[PDB]
Amino acid sequence: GAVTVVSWGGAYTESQKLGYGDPTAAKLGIPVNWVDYTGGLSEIKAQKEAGAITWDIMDVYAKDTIIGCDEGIFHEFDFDKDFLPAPDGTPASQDFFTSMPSKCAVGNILYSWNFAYNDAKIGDKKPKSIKDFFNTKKFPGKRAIYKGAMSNLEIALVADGVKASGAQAGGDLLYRKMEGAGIDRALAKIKKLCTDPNGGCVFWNAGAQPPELLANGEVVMATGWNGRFFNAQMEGTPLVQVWDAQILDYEYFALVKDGPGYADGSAMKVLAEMTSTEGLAGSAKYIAYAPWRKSSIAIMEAGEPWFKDGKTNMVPHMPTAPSNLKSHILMNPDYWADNQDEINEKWEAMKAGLHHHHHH
Ligand SMILES: C[SH](C)CCC(=O)O
Repeated sequence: GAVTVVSWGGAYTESQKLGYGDPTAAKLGIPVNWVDYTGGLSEIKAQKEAGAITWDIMDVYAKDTIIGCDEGIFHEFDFDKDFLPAPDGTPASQDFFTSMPSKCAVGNILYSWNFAYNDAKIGDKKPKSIKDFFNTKKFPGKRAIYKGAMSNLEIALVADGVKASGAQAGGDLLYRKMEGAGIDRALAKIKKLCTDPNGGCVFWNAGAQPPELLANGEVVMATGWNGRFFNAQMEGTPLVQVWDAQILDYEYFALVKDGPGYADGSAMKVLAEMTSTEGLAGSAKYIAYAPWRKSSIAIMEAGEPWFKDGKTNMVPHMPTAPSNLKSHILMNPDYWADNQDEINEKWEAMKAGLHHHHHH
């Protein structure tokens, strides 16, 4: 019987299919099929409440591993029994480079939220910083920003000169500066960008939209996920990524309880093979996202140039390359799991106000 995996489409799903989905299906004799979504838990909640679950494995935001565990949607793993050791025998829990954010999480890759411009369209002046993203005088034009408050409030505060720490024990220090007053400042900063006659905002929802909007000249700068920009660059689109105030984030799979392949163990077998050392390394032959396992990272590094063409080195394109980390923010998933409802109410009220005061 087939196992249904849910992921984010475009270049990301392709990297998973080619790197580890199709190999897993062929090895195990369990078909592995892919469904596109755009994140969150609303679809799976609707399926579960209807008693009609068709999804088996979900590629999920870090915050959704926490929420989906707490809501009883996802299976709590017994990590070193359920996931495979590294080839040298290292248990999975010691091979994955840090701890899981929830008992329902297993890592796949790390990705960055950053931004890009089209070098052929932007003009002679070139954006270089997150402050430039907000600078409508030096760089007039529309911006594309993510549909949700998450990631936007962080970059708005850093563009306002509030300091992030990047990764350290206890998470990024930025989040302690995102109480009520900091949230209000971040909302005001975004509202200012989107209301400026020399700015304005397109809200993107799907990962393919930021590179497409830049390729077509619909915005002058767009936030997005670095692997989507990387894919467009490798296809010949003259985008340039800016890594100042990039947000380093961690992605996961979760196993849907009561999905079609849950009781018979088929979904778990697929998941263990997809998240193997070889599988996670294989995905990085296709897209610039870093494997979660130390063993997989070591394979990629030893095998450079690791890209599918046998000539492009992948390490300099990774979210974790030191050159790309110089001013990063580390995403805090507990913050968003805990506070997204309260924040989203204020965020959506801000977005509704953009329309209500908009004159055709
Ligand atoms: C899995 S999405 C949250 C980020 C990576 C991508 O889709 O390119």
